[PDB]
Amino acid sequence: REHWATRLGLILAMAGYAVDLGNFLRFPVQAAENGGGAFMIPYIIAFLLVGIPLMWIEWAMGRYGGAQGHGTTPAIFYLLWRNRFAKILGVFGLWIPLVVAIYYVYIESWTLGFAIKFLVGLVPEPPTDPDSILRPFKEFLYSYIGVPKGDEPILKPSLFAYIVFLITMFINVSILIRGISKGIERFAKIAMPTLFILAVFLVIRVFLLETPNGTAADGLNFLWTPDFEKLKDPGVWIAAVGQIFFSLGLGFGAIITYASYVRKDQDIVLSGLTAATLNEKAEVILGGSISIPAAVAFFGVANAVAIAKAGAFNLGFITLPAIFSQTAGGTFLGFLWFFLLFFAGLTSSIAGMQPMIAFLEDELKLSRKHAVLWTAAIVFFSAHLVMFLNKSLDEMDFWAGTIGVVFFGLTELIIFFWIFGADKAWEEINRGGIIKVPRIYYYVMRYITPAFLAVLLVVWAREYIPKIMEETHWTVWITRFYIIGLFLFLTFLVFLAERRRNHE
Ligand SMILES: CCCCCCCCO[C@@H]1O[C@H](CO)[C@@H](O)[C@H](O)[C@H]1O
Ligand SMILES: CCCCCCCCO[C@@H]1O[C@H](CO)[C@@H](O)[C@H](O)[C@H]1O
Ligand SMILES: O[C@]1(c2ccc(Cl)cc2)c2ccccc2C2=NCCN21
Ligand code: NA
Ligand code: NA
Repeated sequence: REHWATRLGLILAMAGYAVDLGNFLRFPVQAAENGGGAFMIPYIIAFLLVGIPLMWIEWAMGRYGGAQGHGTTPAIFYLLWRNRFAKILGVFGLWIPLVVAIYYVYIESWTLGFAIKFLVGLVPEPPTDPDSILRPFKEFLYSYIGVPKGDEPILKPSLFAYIVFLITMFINVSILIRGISKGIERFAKIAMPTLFILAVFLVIRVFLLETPNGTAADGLNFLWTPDFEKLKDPGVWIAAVGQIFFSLGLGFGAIITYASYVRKDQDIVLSGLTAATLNEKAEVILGGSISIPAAVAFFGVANAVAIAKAGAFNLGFITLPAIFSQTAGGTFLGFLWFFLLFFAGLTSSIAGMQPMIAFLEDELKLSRKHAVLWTAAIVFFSAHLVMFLNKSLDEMDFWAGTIGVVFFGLTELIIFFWIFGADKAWEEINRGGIIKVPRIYYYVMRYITPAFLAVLLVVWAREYIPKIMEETHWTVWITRFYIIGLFLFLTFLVFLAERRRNHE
């Protein structure tokens, strides 16, 4: 079995997985909308009661499975729980990262695409008033994706958008086809420092921004001034547990697969703790210091609330580019911003395709070359649904990327800590540990952690599921049809895997 070469590479690959577009866009907007500095109260709590416990569990499950030659959840769930229904539930840990990969690599390609257009100067140059600057960039983005100009839910990506998508797939395959240590690990050691340098340079330049409408301090102010009155709102605590769960990328099946390349007795308690921390530092220090302070510096604290309400996507793909076109050296600034996001995306997409590659390798005994190429093929082909059908992206992100991961997160806890056995699980987590998990966490993992996840799931099921089902366009059935098929197809592969094993 392949293994991580160095402890540092392992930590950087894992941190690379967690640190994504969300760190620099989603988190700052969530924080501004949910109590500013006060949001750190339920955020740290969520990190301690949900994020850290579950992450350790996923590392343990991954390492446990890897020792027996299995890096994915159909095989691993079966090992923790010998039942046919365990295998079926395990398919989700293969299906979720696959579906997310199907739209996420495309989004990732947008940033590479924007980075190049900025570098070579193929971007709008307004002219005045805020809308006079924002609109040409709104239009730039819309022409790239091919946002529908009519009533048809049809997208028309530019040739440039399409070729960059091809290039992006090529880069992913390039890394993945070289394997865990010589490919993913080697790349983490380059991308993670590069990421840090870009962010630090941006944080510095943002902190020097001064306009007639405000400064970076005004931005940092608005973001971090606490609003403790929002702590009463249940949705703020849900937001925190939600934010933590998603920032760490728990429930995607990715962490388990990566951990399966950790050796049987190699530490996971400290390594895991360090990786989660890197994500957090990247999130609150760097992520919170770039996008919101820059936006508020240019548009003024008066529009801060409006900016936060406009969302993470608009901030990163419309608002900030517009600001860069109005600032000195903003052309090279825009390149750095989108290059930064691209590496943030790239370190995450490789991790998210690895479970499929691992499954093809571990269970169907494919060579790495074939496993990577076929995985790329399924992802490349399927992505045409995301590129051409409007709102397809949102549908996949809801079922797989939102509802799915929380359900799968809860499923992992129960199978490992309740079915497999809390005591067997506890020893599994601490074995080889440079540090030992604090004894209090034995109760957290068994009762508190699943309780939190259950509450989150129910609130979200009650809140969002009725809306998506009753108020959406008929074309959503196209996306549902396709991803349900993917689940059927994966089930078949799991079926073929167990049959091959019975023969040999
Ligand atoms: C943290 C960054 C997350 C990236 C969010 C990507 C969501 C963009 O998604 C797309 O945006 C287009 C522009 O409005 C819309 O026309 C499409 O309906 C939508 O699918
Ligand atoms: C059924 C699979 C067909 C997938 C078609 C993908 C290629 C079509 O591509 C289309 O044509 C233009 C150039 O070709 C580009 O502007 C865009 O990529 C796209 O709109
Ligand atoms: O960027 C992701 C991610 C997860 C899986 C893949 Cl295949 C690609 C990207 C992501 C997407 C959507 C919601 C949450 C998350 C996430 N958490 C860490 C990495 N990561
Ligand atoms: Na993150
Ligand atoms: Na990443």
